[PDB]
Amino acid sequence: VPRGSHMSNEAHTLVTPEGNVIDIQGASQENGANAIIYPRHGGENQLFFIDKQIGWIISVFSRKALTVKENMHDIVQSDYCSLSRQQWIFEDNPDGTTIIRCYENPELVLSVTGNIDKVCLSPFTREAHQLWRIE
Amino acid sequence: EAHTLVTPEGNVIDIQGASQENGANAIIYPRHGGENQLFFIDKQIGWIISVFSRKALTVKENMHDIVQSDYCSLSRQQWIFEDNPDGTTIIRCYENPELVLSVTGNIDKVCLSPFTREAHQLWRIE
Ligand SMILES: C[C@@H]1O[C@H](O)[C@H](O)[C@H](O)[C@H]1O
Ligand SMILES: C[C@@H]1O[C@H](O)[C@H](O)[C@H](O)[C@H]1O
Repeated sequence: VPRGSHMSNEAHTLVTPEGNVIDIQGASQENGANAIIYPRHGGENQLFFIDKQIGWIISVFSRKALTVKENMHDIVQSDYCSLSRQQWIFEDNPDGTTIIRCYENPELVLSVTGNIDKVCLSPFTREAHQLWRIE
Repeated sequence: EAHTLVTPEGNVIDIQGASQENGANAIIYPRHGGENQLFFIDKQIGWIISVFSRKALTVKENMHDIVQSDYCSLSRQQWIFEDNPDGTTIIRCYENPELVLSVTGNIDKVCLSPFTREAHQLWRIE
């Protein structure tokens, strides 16, 4: 309906340069489940809502937020709690890629531990997997 | 997926002054559909989030006053939606579900009160 509201309804994928996607491991609905890289398969555990009014990234399947652990390296899903470790700056590049920076320390950006391995937070060095495609 | 929370008279929960601040009151107001009258409700989590402010409907520690505040996964920001067959809903505070979204008067403030099946305790989520 019944209303006009300013908020994205689109489910997104977060895509690597090889075409793989951020995926919540095991299609888990639990706190602490790892974010990993996986080939795209249509499943809801690879889809995320992104709200650029506040900067959250929420799993469509679990409704939990992409979160950097307190260690400032590991990326999991966890209940949204308005934490700086759950809020992201989307730096949009002219080529259509995006640097996804941690609000708590924006020098630390969404990265991978390997091409088809885990998602992590790492210092920005313009490494290829720090340049995401939000589809 | 934005909703209004509607009273029997057709008025709605409204964040006072269209405020974006922590602690702003939830009040009853004639329906205009501005974003301070619209709320995201997610029944996987149990939150009620203002579209305009992106802050959660929150019971204060006094267990009576209703405000908005940053969502911090508090039991005082989580809600049970008890759905009746005629399309009304009792919105109960997770921290103490005997206490439910209510009003201090027909077009006055939103509060938490013991459930007595008062007409303003039976919301229509539209
Ligand atoms: C069950 C399977 O688990 C994998 O770890 C990955 O999360 C996949 O997307 C999921 O379908
Ligand atoms: C400015 C005005 O303030 C009122 O208290 C109410 O919140 C209305 O919705 C808003 O439009």
